[PDB]
Amino acid sequence: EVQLVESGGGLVQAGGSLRLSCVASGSIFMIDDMGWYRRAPGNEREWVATTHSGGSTVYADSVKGRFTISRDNAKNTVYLQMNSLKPEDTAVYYCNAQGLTGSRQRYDVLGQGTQVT
Amino acid sequence: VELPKRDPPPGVPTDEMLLNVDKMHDVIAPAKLLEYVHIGPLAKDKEDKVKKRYPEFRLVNTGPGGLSALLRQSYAGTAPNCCRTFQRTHYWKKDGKISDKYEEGAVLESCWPDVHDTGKCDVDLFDWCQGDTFDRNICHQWIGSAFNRADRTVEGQQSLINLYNKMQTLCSKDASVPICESFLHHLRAHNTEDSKEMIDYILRQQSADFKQKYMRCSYPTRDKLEESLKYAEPRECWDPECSNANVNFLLTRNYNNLGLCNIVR
Amino acid sequence: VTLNRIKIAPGIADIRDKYMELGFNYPEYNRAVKFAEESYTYYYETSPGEIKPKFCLIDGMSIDHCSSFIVPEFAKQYVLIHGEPCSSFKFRPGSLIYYQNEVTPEYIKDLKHATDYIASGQRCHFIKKDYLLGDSDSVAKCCSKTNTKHCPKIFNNNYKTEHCDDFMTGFCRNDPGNPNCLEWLRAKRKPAMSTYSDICSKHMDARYCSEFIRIIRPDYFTFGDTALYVFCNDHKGNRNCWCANYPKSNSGDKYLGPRVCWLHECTDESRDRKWLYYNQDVQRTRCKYV
Amino acid sequence: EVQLQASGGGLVQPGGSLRLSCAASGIVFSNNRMSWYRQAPGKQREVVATITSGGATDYQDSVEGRFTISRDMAKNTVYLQMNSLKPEDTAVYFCNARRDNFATAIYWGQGTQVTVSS
Repeated sequence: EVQLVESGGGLVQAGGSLRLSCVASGSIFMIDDMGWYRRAPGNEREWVATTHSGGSTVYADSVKGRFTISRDNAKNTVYLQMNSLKPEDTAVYYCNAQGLTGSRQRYDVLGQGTQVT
Repeated sequence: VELPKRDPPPGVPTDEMLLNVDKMHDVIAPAKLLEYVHIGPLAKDKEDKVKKRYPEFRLVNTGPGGLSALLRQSYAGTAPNCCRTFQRTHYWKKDGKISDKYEEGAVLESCWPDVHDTGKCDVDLFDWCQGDTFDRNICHQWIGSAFNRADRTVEGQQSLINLYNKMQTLCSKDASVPICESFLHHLRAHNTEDSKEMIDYILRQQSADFKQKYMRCSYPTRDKLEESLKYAEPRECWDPECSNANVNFLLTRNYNNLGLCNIVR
Repeated sequence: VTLNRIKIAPGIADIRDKYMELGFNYPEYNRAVKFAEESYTYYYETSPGEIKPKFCLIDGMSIDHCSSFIVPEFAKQYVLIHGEPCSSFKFRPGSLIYYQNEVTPEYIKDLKHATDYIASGQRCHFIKKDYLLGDSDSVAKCCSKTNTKHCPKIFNNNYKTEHCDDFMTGFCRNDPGNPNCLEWLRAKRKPAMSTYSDICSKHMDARYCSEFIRIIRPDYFTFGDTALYVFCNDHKGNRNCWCANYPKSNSGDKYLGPRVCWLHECTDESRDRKWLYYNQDVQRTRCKYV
Repeated sequence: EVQLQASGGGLVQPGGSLRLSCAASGIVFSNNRMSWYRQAPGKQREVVATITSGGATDYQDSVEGRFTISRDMAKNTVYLQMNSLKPEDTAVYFCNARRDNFATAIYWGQGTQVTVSS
């Protein structure tokens, strides 16, 4: 089984910064891609950023230059720095991950994230 | 004696009497069979010119005073100028040159409407796509129109049987060529028993080098096959040789087993 | 046979009919030949789908004289054909001699051959057809559905026939979002689908290409596949070009065929099917998600 | 107490066919990957065919297309249909069952002789 744990989300005045962290746990044999999604109350999901295997980063046009994603395969973690925050970023952030489980089963999972306002 | 002379009233021409063949190059072209495109009053001297300009037609005399029309009799369109496209229905020959636009000395030659569904284009596109003239869009669309078996005439269906056999004999020598790859793609899209069996035959008749380069997912090594038993999921789900492989070069068993993978959600 | 007396008497019924009373030497040639001369300006039909003005176009007469009795706006749909052979008085060009009672066709042939008073000709015979297009801008006005005032049914039928395709292939490449262009695309002909495949290869992000993919699938799906391929090769930075063109060097074919199930974003109903190949979209129904 | 008795083997000329059967009594197919192994005199054993809990089948490349592994859930019996049998296929063919995730539940069964004489 694969489990995702988010942390680092909190309340911040408009214009500040905040770093999110996403850790994977359980029977995991492969971690291919890991991205970040964002959902607002009453609004649908919205992709924010993605990092492939090998550190390559792809940002969404909504947060280009503002946000910065990075990975750490020595600890199976993904960090997301958020600078120049805006009141429209008030929404819950999740991390999505694709790969293989310990029993060599395909997984595309998404863990319950923390609240960011 | 004294005849009561009276001149007739001044005549008023109609739309028909004011038609000019030198202006109807966009009216006569999309004309179909058994359609009388009234070209209007035509002098006897210009009959030869209008007959040599529109050879696919017949100059039918409809009314008095030179009132004529053009009746379509044939579709004189060569295969290279009617098969390698899907938008062109006619062209113009001038000084041994094919043009899309019109010239007053050029000669109209039109294509059969939906000629690809008539099978007349199969022999030309079989050789035009097999070679360095392979256009991905045109040839893929031609393979699609080939698998469109319900929209073809009886001539189209028999030519389609012949084309199926010819493509089978061709792709058994080598399937890495782009035309055979698209043929396998469309055979997958068809998703019938005959199509799956044909895919399997085409891929099994391949050479050892081709199997080693492309079919490492269908033909695993003994170590990987031994390892695949230690897990409940099918091999193709976790096999790196199946994770990144050309899906058109997989056996139907592998292609189906790739969909039986359970994704953890 | 020389002419001695000749007069004209009015008609007993129609005001257009009269009687040429001719008395020659040799009393056998005297006749009251009935003849008609047209004066109406037709905006209706004498016979169903037919117009026969009482007028005998003599051989060599201007064609316009057959149509001097038709309202122009009403004549735009009528053509002139070959009519019944008739005889006319040479001194009254256009009169229509009637073969009544003692005036037989043999008698009038004898008059024509021995008097130089009668000329043979053809009866004005108009037949109802459709409008006659002659200008190259007329077919554009009719096919674009911009001015359907005087347009034949072959060039104004919501693209049921293969007449407007040659024009629409260039008309809609410049204006893809036109409603009439989408109606023409819904005819599912090779020129229209090829034109819109060339359109969506450059501008796939538009919604008319969503409509295009909705129209062409599942029978004619290859146009959409080629358009998506060209668009995602040209526009590789587009997010929607994620499942069909994976941006990772030599692994773009990462989610082809059943592998589409390996990424839940590619199977969401919230994502438009335009961004997936047909072989990808069909696999979505068979994704085992646990 | 677990029964994996292979049967159906015999002597066939090249090109002939044989349907080997293995009826399980103590193992449900819905929980086990069922494999057909063979071992030839002088060499070690090798996987011939396999089928997961679902109908997903996999074959050795040497016998791919010639052998077909089948499964009857109502009868709980796994079959191996061997067409175009070659002299290279002469061996003892036996049944094998691996539990889905218990791993240590690997059960083998008695084999059956298959001989091809050129």
